[PDB]
Amino acid sequence: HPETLVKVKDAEDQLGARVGYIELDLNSGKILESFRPEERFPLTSTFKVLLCGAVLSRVDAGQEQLGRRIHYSQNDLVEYSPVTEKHLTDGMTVRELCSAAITMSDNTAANLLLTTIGGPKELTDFLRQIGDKETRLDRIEPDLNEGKLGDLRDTTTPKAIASTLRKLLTGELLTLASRQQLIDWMEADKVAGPLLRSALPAGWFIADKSGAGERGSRGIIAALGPDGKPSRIVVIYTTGSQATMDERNRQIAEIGASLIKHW
Ligand SMILES: [Cl-]
Ligand SMILES: [Cl-]
Ligand SMILES: [Cl-]
Ligand SMILES: [Cl-]
Ligand SMILES: [Cl-]
Ligand SMILES: [Mg+2]
Ligand SMILES: [Mg+2]
Ligand SMILES: [Mg+2]
Ligand SMILES: [Mg+2]
Repeated sequence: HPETLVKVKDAEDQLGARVGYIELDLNSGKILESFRPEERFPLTSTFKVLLCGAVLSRVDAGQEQLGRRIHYSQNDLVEYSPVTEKHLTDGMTVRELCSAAITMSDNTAANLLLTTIGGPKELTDFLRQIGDKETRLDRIEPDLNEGKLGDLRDTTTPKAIASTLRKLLTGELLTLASRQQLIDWMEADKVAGPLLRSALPAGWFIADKSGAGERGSRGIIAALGPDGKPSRIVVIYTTGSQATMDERNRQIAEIGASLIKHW
């Protein structure tokens, strides 16, 4: 809706940074609204949904087991690993790692899951195979959050990842059990949801994954809608701002508020 565009613009002005935005109709994939939809932005932790989609694809193919136990060590622990730092001695199952990676944004969990699939190049190969010609993962956590000027590594476009999320959450790319598991992880309550959950009406569904990185990178991908069912995909990215984190979050939240008001 045009009013959302005005709010995207206002976010660019307040943040001193580009903002990319797309809304899709979930059933048809039709583009309902867009701003900078084909420009590149860092994925940051929004990639963790794509990662878990690749894991679940392997589960469906009999190449992985959700119950397989992954053992790791102290040196594997990187910053912002609130779940994995509690399981050095006992390990975590693949299922537990995907829950941590998505709901808690656990960085080491994502790195371990990347090992399970064979690394960033294998994620990127999966994405290419499902028809995403843009998204690329090059590095693991935390270095993928760098947000360096002029660096194409670890980027997507709003348009690409919106279509990829639609492929993962609907249709037959994943089995029903795996689709539902991915949605369950994305819907699970989290500690703080400033970007959209904070705008979402009661009784609406949201399955979301946020991201935050260096150099102003911030983003969210989501399927949301009224009446306990998703009906749209929304993707919002920004990078480059040096405004406070609170200001970044507020500006993106106001985009969400507008989307909901003018739904
Ligand atoms: Cl545009
Ligand atoms: Cl564009
Ligand atoms: Cl730089
Ligand atoms: Cl959030
Ligand atoms: Cl700050
Ligand atoms: Mg200003
Ligand atoms: Mg060990
Ligand atoms: Mg191309
Ligand atoms: Mg809740």
